[PDB]
Amino acid sequence: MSNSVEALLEISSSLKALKEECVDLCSSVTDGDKVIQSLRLALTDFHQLT
Amino acid sequence: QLLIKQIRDMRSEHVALQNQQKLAEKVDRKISDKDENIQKTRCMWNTIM
Amino acid sequence: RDLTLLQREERLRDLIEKQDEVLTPVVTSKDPFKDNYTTFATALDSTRH
Amino acid sequence: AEINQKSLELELLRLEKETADITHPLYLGQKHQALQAMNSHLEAVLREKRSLRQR
Repeated sequence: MSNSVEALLEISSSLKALKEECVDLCSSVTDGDKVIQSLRLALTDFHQLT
Repeated sequence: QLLIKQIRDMRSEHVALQNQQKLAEKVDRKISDKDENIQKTRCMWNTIM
Repeated sequence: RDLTLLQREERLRDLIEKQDEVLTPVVTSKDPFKDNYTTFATALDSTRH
Repeated sequence: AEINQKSLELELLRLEKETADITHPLYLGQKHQALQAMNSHLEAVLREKRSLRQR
């Protein structure tokens, strides 16, 4: 029992520390798929212009 | 009674999860090339930027 | 745990593959462009003063 | 059971952090913008090729 409780306290602390480091990653799910499409077009144009 | 109920519920859950794992393994052989593809992509971006 | 990690790795692979396809042509034509453009810009800049 | 849940969460978050530069919309958006600025510039240069040649 005493070993299990100590393991919970350690993992909980590690999670709290990682969530704080990842504050910028947690914002609004803009449709990742749309950004990639747009990027695809821009790169393709860039290549053609070069 | 409580324990009987809990075991029955868990068994039902275990079967359901086994069906889901069999569908996912038909896709995975090719994983040995991930870290290499990420670094490759990162490197291409760094070069462009 | 295993099912949840596999689902996330699959999503990552899909995203990397889509990017590699479009970045590869741009990195290959970079060095000739940069050199031609810099020489061009320097030549143009010498006419303004 | 509680330890196992939190451990999974931690593992997931770690994976997401390690691949954010190439996968997260925020970072990808910045790269798009830089590319669009250069495109526009090159378009302009190509449009004024004659004048630039004469100069």
